[PDB]
Amino acid sequence: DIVMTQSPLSLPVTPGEPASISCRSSQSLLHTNGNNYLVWYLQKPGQAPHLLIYLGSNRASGVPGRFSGSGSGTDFTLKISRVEVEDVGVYYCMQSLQTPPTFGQGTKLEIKRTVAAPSVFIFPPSDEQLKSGTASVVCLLNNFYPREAKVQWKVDNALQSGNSQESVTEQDSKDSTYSLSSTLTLSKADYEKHKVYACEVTHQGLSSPVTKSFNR
Amino acid sequence: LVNRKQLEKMANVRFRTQEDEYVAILDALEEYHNMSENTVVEKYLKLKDINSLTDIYIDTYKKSGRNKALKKFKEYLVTEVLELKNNNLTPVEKNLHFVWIGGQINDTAINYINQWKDVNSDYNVNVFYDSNAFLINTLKKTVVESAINDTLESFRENLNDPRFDYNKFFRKRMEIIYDKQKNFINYYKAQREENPELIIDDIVKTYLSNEYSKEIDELNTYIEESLNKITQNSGNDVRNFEEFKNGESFNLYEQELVERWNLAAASDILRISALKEIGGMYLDVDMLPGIQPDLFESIEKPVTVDFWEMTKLEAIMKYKEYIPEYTSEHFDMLDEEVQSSFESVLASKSDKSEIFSSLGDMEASPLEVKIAFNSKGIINQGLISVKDSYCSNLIVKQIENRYKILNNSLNPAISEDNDFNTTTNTFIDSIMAEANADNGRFMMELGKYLRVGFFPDVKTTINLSGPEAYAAAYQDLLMFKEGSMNIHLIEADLRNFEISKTNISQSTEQEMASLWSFDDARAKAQFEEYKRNYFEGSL
Repeated sequence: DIVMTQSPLSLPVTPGEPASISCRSSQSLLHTNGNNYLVWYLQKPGQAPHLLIYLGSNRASGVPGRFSGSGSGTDFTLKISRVEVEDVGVYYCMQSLQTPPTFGQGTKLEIKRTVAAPSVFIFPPSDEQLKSGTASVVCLLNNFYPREAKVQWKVDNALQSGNSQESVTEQDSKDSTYSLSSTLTLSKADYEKHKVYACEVTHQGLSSPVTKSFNR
Repeated sequence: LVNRKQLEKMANVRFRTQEDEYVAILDALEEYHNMSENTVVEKYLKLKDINSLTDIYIDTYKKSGRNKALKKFKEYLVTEVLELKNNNLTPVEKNLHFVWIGGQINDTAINYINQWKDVNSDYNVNVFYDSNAFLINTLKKTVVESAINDTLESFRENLNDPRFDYNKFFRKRMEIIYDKQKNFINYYKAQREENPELIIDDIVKTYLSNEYSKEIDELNTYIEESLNKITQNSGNDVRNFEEFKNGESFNLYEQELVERWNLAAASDILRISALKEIGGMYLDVDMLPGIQPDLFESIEKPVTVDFWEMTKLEAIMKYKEYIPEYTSEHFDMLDEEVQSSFESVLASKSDKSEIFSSLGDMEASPLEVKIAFNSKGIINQGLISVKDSYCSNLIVKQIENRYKILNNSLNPAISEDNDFNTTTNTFIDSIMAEANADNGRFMMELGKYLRVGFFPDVKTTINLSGPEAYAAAYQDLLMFKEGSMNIHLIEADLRNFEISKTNISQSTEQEMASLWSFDDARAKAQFEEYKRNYFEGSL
């Protein structure tokens, strides 16, 4: 098989600036007919890949003009002349010379936007859940940038560990932010033995840690 | 030209999978139809890319069911080029370009040029000359004269035997001319190196004085009279033509001028560069203005189309006398009722502008160069082009490529410093090893290069710098390529580029004297002349 290798695999770019993605092939994609057999796709989260460039430098009809492909032989580049916030996703190159068609590892384009601190919300367990024995306490961190963030759970001022799980969204295609949920899981019996439930958030955008809490 | 949807239907093949190389054609064709606001040359270049993409497909999928329809699409691309050519015209710059290099211009050329001046007062006129090289004709004439006498003296058999094979004379003389020319070339190359301030006429003057005992005084007078005569007749110096001097054709120009003494080939090279850089109309000095169309339209024509045209000029010149010493031969042998009918029509006119037409405001495609035709096909004695036209570039490149092929085999053969026969065999053998079906006829004519102008029945110049280079450039245009060798275009294709006969009188007395080429009858008549001088001890 032909091995395709892309770089960088993570590409942070300020909107309005250019972005370049490199793709290298383990053997030449230049054909005696003069064409180079290399294609580029963009895969947006939860979608199938979408064809951008074929034959090395042909823009697929309907693809915005800011996308262009160049290169020859074993060395190829996808260039976005001026990146738009909707350009977030994973970019793949693929050789179109032989079967099996083989793909690069994928380059995730990330939009470098201004820092935004999370807005924090906390949700107590509902009676509809508690009647079957489990208590989920949910802490929401909404619309922040830097994706890096830390959530610590306190129960009657006692720091928790081992009983929470986080999930983070993909970067928003309009405002370039992330959101995060942290879910604390207790038995109903343990839940009703304590009063203060607090989610404590640290993030680059917060001059001090922010805490949201409730009493049962 | 078909749009994308129409090509999709035309090239639809049952059960054919779509190919990237096919979609590339479709995308490019759609881009073409969105180019309404681009220049004609940009549109041609897009058609060229569409043709190249179609060829890539056909070469990649040799057994594709699409290929029949795609070859028809390629025909449609050619038709669109002609549509572009015919529907987008721009003004032709009002310049008339003549060329007189390598010696003094003679009065008959001036008198012809003056006819164009007199009926085109809105046109600028250039007569390009080379201020460094007035002595080339003298050098060639002197060397050839001496080679003739050397050849006759060399014979160890009886010269005036009436059955003498005079081709023995031309073969031997060629061996001697080649040696003399080689000697001068080596002297010139050495002198140029040793003193880069010397111009050609400096080196020729010294060479002629030392080698042929010519008087430097008479050569200086000749140069001064030549310069004074040309600069009183719209002369413009090649040596100030910076675009020409700095391009890849200047060394080919000087190869012909200085090494081969072929002023016709040098003028071939210069004329199309002049046209490309300035625009206008190039004319050989034996061409005359078009005759006013309605002038002799009441006189019915009795011989041929060319003969009727020739006697039109002879009539004009007998009864108006614009050019003295113009012939009446083909006129002086007509019936009186029509001969005097010519005198009668001309008596009704008093101004030259009722005899000769004017060029006026002309326009042409930025793609094209228009060329004169005669009974034998295209001929570069007249050319029309807007400045920097696409074809003028294709023609310049055709000449440069043909010289590259020539010189790649010629220069190594000459470098061995062998005699003429040995050099020729090495050169021909090198040429033949690069011959194929596409270029064979051209390569065959290239093999005679060293004989040009010293030997009968040699057609090399026409294939190198002359009309074949134009036909090949037109083929380059219509077939979206460069480097055409063998010509597939038929006369109908080439006639897309004709200059209208209304704009030039080609059947002139001087033109006829210029197409009596180096025949076999000419070679025999020349030998008779040389023998006569030889048996009186003159040159």
